[PDB]
Amino acid sequence: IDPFEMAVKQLERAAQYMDISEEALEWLKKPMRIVEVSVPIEMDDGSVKVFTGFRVQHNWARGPTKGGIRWHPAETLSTVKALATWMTWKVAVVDLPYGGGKGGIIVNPKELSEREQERLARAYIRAVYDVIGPWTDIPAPDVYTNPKIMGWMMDEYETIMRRKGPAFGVITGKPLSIGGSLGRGTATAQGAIFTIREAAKALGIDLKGKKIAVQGYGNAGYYTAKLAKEQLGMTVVAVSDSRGGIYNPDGLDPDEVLKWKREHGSVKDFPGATNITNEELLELEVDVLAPAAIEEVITEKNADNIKAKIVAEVANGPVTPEADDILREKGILQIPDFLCNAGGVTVSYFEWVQNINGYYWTEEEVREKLDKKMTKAFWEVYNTHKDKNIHMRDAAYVVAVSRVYQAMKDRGWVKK
Ligand SMILES: NC(=O)c1ccc[n+]([C@@H]2O[C@H](COP(=O)([O-])OP(=O)(O)OC[C@H]3O[C@@H](n4cnc5c(N)ncnc54)[C@H](OP(=O)(O)O)[C@@H]3O)[C@@H](O)[C@H]2O)c1
Repeated sequence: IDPFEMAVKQLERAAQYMDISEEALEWLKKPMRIVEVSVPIEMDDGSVKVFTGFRVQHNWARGPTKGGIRWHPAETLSTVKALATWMTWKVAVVDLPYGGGKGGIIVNPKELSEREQERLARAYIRAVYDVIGPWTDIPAPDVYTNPKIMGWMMDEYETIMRRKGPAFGVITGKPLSIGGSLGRGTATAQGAIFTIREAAKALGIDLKGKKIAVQGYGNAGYYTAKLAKEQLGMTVVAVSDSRGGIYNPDGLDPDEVLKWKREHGSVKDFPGATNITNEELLELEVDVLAPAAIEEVITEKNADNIKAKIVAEVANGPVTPEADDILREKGILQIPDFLCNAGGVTVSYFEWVQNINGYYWTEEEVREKLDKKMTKAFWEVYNTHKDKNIHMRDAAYVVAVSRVYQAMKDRGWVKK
């Protein structure tokens, strides 16, 4: 439907800037495997309710597919397919031995108890075992899922497999007690910080004391601001939640901001900070802007008023292509949406390697490897940007699709 068709259109506009055969493009349009299963569970009242589960493996040319699991009641097969297609490019732009995967269940978990959630996870694993595995398909954290759900899923997969192989490696995002890896919580934020640092280095901007404006103050936004001020030493001037936002030229420490949000339910009315809306934060003149909220915050209506030199979009496409072009012609170095939030998938890959090899790393080693991976990926995208005279998002799409197409050619899937 709409999401899958929009993803296909994105793939088309990406391909029309690179030399790819038509048959390979057609192969990339259609995902390899779609698995729609019935997930039966018994509720606390004793009645048996069955939900609809989707597992979409878009491609596995580069390696075993990787993909998050979303227990959203509005999840659709088209949405899962589009998300798997996006995951393919997200894992390809970072040079991981992964294909694109995605999972979901049509269910609202707000009405499910802990026992019901455990039963749902266990039954979903029982249903999708034959099309997943450590070397076939790796489920991952996503919207409305917490690491305890993945703990239950890994337990069920280990029970079914009879512990023949590396069960811990079947899924990622597991609790640190069993097969977990450090830096999982700050993964996306740390990747965003590394991308911002690389963008500043490319532009020659020294970030000591510079200005960062972050829209959306979830866990990802708070970690982004905190790690920015810690490593990059930048001055946070404005942070906003889903309700409102605050502004302070002096500098905001995210610790007390998160404390205020936890106490009063929002970051509004911060001591010494002027209360402003999302639009004022977006239009605020800063050195770098980071949208970490619900997607489609920057559109062609409000693109010409953006003044930040670097835009790092953490969310899944919060800036429209028209706004992308407007920012590009304004001399603003943007960051692709799937490139910025690729820290989470990179750290999930790290955890998968830790589980597969049976050796677990420390915070420092994971951070250094993530730094290297993000630096290399961003530099590759920037080199493609400079050479092809195209957009950052288009450059990342070209890199990802070129890698996937080369993998398909090497496997013999496509002869041209
Ligand atoms: N996405 C992720 O990967 C992620 C994110 C955060 C944490 N974690 C992991 O999970 C652990 C933290 O636990 P959690 O995030 O699963 O949440 P949790 O500790 O399971 O939260 C307990 C639940 O009870 C409610 N609650 C909490 N305090 C309460 C109080 N004082 N009075 C009444 N109700 C209360 C909350 O409802 P409300 O939700 O309505 O407040 C919450 O959903 C951490 O160790 C971390 O590693 C993972």
